[PDB]
Amino acid sequence: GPELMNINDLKLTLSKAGQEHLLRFWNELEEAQQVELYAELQAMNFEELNFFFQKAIEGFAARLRPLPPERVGRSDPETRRRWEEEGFRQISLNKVAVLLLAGGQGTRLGVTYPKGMYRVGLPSRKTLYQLQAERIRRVEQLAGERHGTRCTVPWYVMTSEFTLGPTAEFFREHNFFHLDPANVVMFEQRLLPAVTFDGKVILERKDKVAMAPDGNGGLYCALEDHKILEDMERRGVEFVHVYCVDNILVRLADPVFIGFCVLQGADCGAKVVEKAYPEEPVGVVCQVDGVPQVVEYSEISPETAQLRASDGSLLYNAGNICNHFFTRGFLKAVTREFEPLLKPHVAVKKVPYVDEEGNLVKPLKPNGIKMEKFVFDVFRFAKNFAALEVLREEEFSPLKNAEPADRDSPRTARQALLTQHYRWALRAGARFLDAHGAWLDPPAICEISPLVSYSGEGLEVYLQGREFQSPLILDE
Repeated sequence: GPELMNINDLKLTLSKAGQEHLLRFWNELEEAQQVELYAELQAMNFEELNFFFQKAIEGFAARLRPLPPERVGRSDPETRRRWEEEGFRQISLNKVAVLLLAGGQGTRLGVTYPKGMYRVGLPSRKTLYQLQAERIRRVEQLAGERHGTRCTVPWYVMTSEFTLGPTAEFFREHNFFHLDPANVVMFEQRLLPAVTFDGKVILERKDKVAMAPDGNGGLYCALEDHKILEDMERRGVEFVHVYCVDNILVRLADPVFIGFCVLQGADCGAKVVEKAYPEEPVGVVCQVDGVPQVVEYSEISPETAQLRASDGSLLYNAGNICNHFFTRGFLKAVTREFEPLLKPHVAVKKVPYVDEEGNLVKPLKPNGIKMEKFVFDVFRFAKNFAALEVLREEEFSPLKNAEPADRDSPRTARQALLTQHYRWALRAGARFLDAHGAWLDPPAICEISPLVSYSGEGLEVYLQGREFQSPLILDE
């Protein structure tokens, strides 16, 4: 079909919304460039936009106490046994799903293809998407044989426009990492325009609104916009482990995490790790106004993160690692009764823009903002919030920067995982060898397919009592 467009109605609307400015390149551009921008403007809603913006502006603190012992858990193979067990019992029954947050958090990755496809340089030459899928295959097998019939954890993948196409094509040509594509469900959140300090949407060039996804907290309208909580209701999925696409060490569908959050009776739970240093970029979990939720370190006043506890630990040592537990009942609650209440958070950015004659200049002081909704906002509404302190070195190593120079980089994503599996091999009966025998970047390269092991387990059969010369690669 052709290409119909009422531009009188457009200017009208835009004059009302006060955004006439978005049309000043219009008679400086060609018909294809012109059809694009229309559909895009037409897409938006400027009264709800001017609304979230207001909501944003209106979003500007001694009521904080740390988290107690009460809502915080932390190796006693008498209860870890339970959690690992009771968790596992849920997987086997199919009341566990995952949910991948692969939408476009941060930019400083190879600005082309989605984060989850990034090749950290593993000996397996594997991308993060892979490691995630194989982890789910491994968490399945472990619960199926521990219980005696096959099972599944479906894989809701939340994407945006910026990532959907590529990732779906990566899954495609990769034969869905051997996962029955019935149980991997890509979907899509909305995008929000960047706006100036005045409220005016920005053109990132002659024909394009400066778009970017609306926060991973935009999960909730995605589930609302895609009947997802029904699809979970229609499989029996009662618990969903939400997680961020960038963690190379994620315990996808962590039985200890589920089992824990259940014995706790909590409707909604989260993983945390000791904040490394006071300025570390991790939101902290603690009660403001007596109610436990998360504040991102950037909203945390600086000189408070240095307060220490009576033993000398950080008073606000509990950084959230974007790894949460949600009962499908709590999801319904917030989609059908709380998303209105989620603040869109202002992030003051340098939005490359297109001037008044068109230079496409970028920065010269931050010039606009990106409103986002954060997934952990929904904690404020929790009815019984749980939280698990988890070992950083075992399950939190984010890929944020593209530069191996920097921390949180392929180099550190790499080394973290390679180091981890090295320790599994140690604890599992295996000693390593130099170029001249002996024993003791880690001393020895070793990577272990999640297929073969998920937390370090089931390795004795392969490794115990045997010596190996670097590297040792384990897959089937």
